[PDB]
Amino acid sequence: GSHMNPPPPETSNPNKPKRQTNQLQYLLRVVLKTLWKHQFAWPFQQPVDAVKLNLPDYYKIIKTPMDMGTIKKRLENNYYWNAQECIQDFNTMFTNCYIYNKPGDDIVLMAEALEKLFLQKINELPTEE
Ligand SMILES: COCc1cc(Br)ccn1
Repeated sequence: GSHMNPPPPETSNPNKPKRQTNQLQYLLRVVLKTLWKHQFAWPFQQPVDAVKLNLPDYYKIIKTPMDMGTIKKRLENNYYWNAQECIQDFNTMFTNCYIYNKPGDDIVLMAEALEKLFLQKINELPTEE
């Protein structure tokens, strides 16, 4: 896209170790699946396009961007070594929203709804087998 947006987070790297775990399978089949189809998921299904949204300071403030499109690709392409890495990506996505936006802004209410679902699902993350 635009040269004024950064490249997205890495979703491919042969030098990085990778594994399938039952927890990562749950993150794809249960967690990502549940959040992706939520009424409020759409702003989080791709990187923030700061050019299109006229947010020229976005990537001045948000230096660790993350979105569910990136996470989806990381899960489908087995990028992760463990669940913690993926959980951290979800948390980064939520916290970016809370840092950039005003409390009670629509995008924050949307993020908070997804995070509440997220937490419910992560509380049932299975024991690693
Ligand atoms: C104006 O809101 C900035 C913003 C937009 C999106 Br899409 C996600 C997070 N933060």
